[PDB]
Amino acid sequence: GPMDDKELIEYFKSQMKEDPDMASAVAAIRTLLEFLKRDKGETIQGLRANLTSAIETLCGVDSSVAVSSGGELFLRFISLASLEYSDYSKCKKIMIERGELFLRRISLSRNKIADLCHTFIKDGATILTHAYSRVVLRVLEAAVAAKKRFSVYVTESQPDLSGKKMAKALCHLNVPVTVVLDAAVGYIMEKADLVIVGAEGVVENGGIINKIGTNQMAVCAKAQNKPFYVVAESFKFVRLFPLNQQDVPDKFKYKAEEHPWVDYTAPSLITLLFTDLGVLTPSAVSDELIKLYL
Amino acid sequence: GPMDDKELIEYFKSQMKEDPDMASAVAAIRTLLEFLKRDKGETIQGLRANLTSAIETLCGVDSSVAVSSGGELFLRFISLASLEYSDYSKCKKIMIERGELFLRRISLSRNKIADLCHTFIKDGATILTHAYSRVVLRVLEAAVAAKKRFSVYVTESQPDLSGKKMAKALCHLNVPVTVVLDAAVGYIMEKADLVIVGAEGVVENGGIINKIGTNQMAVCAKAQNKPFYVVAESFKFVRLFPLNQQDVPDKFKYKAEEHPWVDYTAPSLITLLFTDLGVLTPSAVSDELIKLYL
Amino acid sequence: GSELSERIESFVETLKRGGGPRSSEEMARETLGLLRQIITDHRWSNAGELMELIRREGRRMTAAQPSETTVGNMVRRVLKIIREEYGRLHGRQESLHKLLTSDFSFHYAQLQSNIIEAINELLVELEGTMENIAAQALEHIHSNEVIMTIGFSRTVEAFLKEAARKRKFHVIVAECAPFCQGHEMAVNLSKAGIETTVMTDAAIFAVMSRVNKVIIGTKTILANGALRAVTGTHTLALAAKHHSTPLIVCAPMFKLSPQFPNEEDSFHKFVAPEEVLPFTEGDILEKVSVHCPVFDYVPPELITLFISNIGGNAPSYIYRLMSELYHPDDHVL
Repeated sequence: GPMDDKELIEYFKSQMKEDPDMASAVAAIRTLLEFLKRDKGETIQGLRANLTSAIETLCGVDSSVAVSSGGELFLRFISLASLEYSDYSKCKKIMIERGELFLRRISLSRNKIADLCHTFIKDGATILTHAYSRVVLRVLEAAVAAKKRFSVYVTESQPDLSGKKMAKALCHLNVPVTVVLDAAVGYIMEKADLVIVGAEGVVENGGIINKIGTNQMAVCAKAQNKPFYVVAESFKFVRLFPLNQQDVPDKFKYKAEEHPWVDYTAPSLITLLFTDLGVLTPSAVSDELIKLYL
Repeated sequence: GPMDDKELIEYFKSQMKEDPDMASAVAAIRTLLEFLKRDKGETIQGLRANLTSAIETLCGVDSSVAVSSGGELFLRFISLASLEYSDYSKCKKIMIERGELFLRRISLSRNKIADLCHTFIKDGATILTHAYSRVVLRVLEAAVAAKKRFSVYVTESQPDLSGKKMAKALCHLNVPVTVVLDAAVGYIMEKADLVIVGAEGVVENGGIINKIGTNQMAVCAKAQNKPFYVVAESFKFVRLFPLNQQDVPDKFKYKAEEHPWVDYTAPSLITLLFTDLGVLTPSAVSDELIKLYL
Repeated sequence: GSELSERIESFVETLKRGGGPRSSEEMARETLGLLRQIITDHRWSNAGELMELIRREGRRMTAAQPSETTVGNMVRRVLKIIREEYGRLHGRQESLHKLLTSDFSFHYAQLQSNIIEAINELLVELEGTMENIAAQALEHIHSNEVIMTIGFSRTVEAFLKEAARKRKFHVIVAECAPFCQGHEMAVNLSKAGIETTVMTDAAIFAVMSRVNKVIIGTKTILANGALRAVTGTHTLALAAKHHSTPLIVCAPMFKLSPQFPNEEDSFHKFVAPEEVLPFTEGDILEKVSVHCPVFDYVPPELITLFISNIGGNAPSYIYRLMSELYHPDDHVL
């Protein structure tokens, strides 16, 4: 049909490359909606199947949790829209309008998270971060714009040195930052006042899926009574319930000796989550997911 | 004097290079004994001052805790020998022979530790180690010689990839081993059954000084109820009482943005210590140090 | 008009200078009455003007005494009531469902009557809060139990007095120094036949190993389930957590504040150092820093159960209750 796999991959990669600030999940949702724009279908069943296959191949392109989260969120949005309108033409118009509004709303979640999270940073505080994260950079920018002075520590993230990139991006706005080894998490924990990390995916029970080194930092902060804050967008709410590290699906661990790319952090190790919905406890994510799915 | 700083450093380096198996502390003690052999002195005060200066120079050569521990142990040995015999001429021969016997015992200490420690590894176990350690390698060699089958996980030890060296040395004797990132200790902790690491220095309260990634590894093992075993020689017992990570002397952290080379692990995070004195609780190190110094 | 202005000024000055309504329920009732008088007497056309007026008045009262969260809670409850009435009379929360599936200028003649009757219903529910909380005492206290309390909480006093009508137990009261109001609680409980012990806060840990559960009151409940309690309550909570002793907070629903613990340096109430170090010390007072915080912050992880007029709840559910009482746009006020 229209826009086969090659065009879908090309559009996804073009959206990712044109705006490096935009997250992978936002680009995936944009690609799915723009696929919805030109489908030339007559039934909602074929539309749902085509969208499912598009999500499958998009997750084949990128093995991140956020892409799958966006795909499931888009499928739920399509089902909710179909629930209200029986005629396919009116349903499609409503889906296009609601998708445009949804894209507008999710394009500005980062600023809302920054405005709601920068208040938790105190003057002269020592902030510990794990790896590169656009949301953490944005909240630190908002805190700097508030005429607040603080120091930041970041790990180097050995697999790909995104910690160095985060350090350069923070030096860009004149923020005193330090780069430490991934093995120096426990050593430097006693100097940090609070820990702020991002998340690639928020699981059902309130835990998070994040870069491979997040669990160590969370456990070390728990052992020293340090607050552990997670900044994450709403579209990263996954209905997954891992029981341990081995229970994480293998499609997210690898291809993104034994070198997993992500790990899971339990809700008991997290103080608060900063989302576009607000400041939440880990118990609120499960309530949101339950409310979404009837 | 009879031996100069330049040739003292040359002898230390040559003794280290000729036998790569011998540890830095053993080489330092051998160099100090050789310095005592050719001193041409007649006063125990000048001998003590010259030995202290030699220990200062040797610790300036390499910034390891074990070298300083060996220096303090040698100073205590000299003080005990002087207490036993008042006359310097009769004391020097006693010091020389006692030092020869001490060298023999500290050479047999590694095999003693391996023999006393290999029994704690079970068939089909998963042993987690942090970086390269000759004592851990010898322990695993003795376990393999006992017709025992087990798997080993090692961390790459990012500042200098000694974990890869340990993995190669373990593959040399056909041991199934895996290499993981320093950020994957918490992820892989649930797979391991017990943890064995080395120690560069054993502090007064039973804690250890080790490579930068040891503390977080011990905390992660504690969070999952995994036994944390430490193999360390007796000549690494030092009367130091670090209250936190910042309390560790700076002469051991650096020269061996910011990158410390060592960290401290509290005795409450350690199950048992395997030394040439036997299997000990962390409380026994303080008793040993108190008994040594009257 | 003039009488309303005098009442508002008197309330603001009483809040600024302390004293006034000792009971938190009395303060909530007075705040609700003041808001009702503001709605009745002041002239407004649509819901927007009324909301702005209420916002200004609530800002003034909150700035008068930031530690008294009951006034701000009442202001936000009235604002939420106004919003609900306007939405019911005009039309037909942030969530993933609302995000996926996609104006107060209009005037209505009967909106004011609906607001007034809703406020009256809220006051009526407020009058019976203490009895509702105390009616659950028997479900949480068994025979020959040991209860630990700190300070003087009227809700906890009613709880224990109701429980003592049918069960025998022991109560330990810690005097919340410097204002040792725990003595009044101890003598009041002893007058009701309950066997009570008086001790200082320094012994809170020491006797904690012989305590079965802890029942305490609070001044404020934060959005994450944290507590603004009397000073020394954080130590009591830590001691209870050390022994896995359950900690029960008997707090009415009107003490819930949609604020978060991000605010600093205004949380605790600092009073004159005379309560801690007397003025008669002399010269040494010139070079000694004396601080007397009245209130303490208790993290939600140290609290086991919240007992309110609607029943028992876990701290992890507090957010949902906070979603049912206050609109997210009124948090800043």
